[PDB]
Amino acid sequence: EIFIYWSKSHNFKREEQNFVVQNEINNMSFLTADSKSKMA
Amino acid sequence: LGADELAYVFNGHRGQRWHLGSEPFGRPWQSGDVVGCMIDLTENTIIFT
Repeated sequence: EIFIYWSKSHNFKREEQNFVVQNEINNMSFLTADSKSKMA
Repeated sequence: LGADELAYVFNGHRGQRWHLGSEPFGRPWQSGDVVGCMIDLTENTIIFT
């Protein structure tokens, strides 16, 4: 449901992008942390 | 295997992917670990689990 709202709403997506860029959120860290945390 | 263009492989002794040379990829296996090799010829991709 949340993803459907995201796809449907223009404002929701753009504010998500704005949040991410201003706050310097990596997101690739969150997704790939297991290998990174394990540091192999 | 993988030194040439004729193979796309994973080596879990070092955590490498081989095709026309070696590149780091994934993590080494332990004893008893199972590697699942998947090939999608509609998206033209190779996946290892």
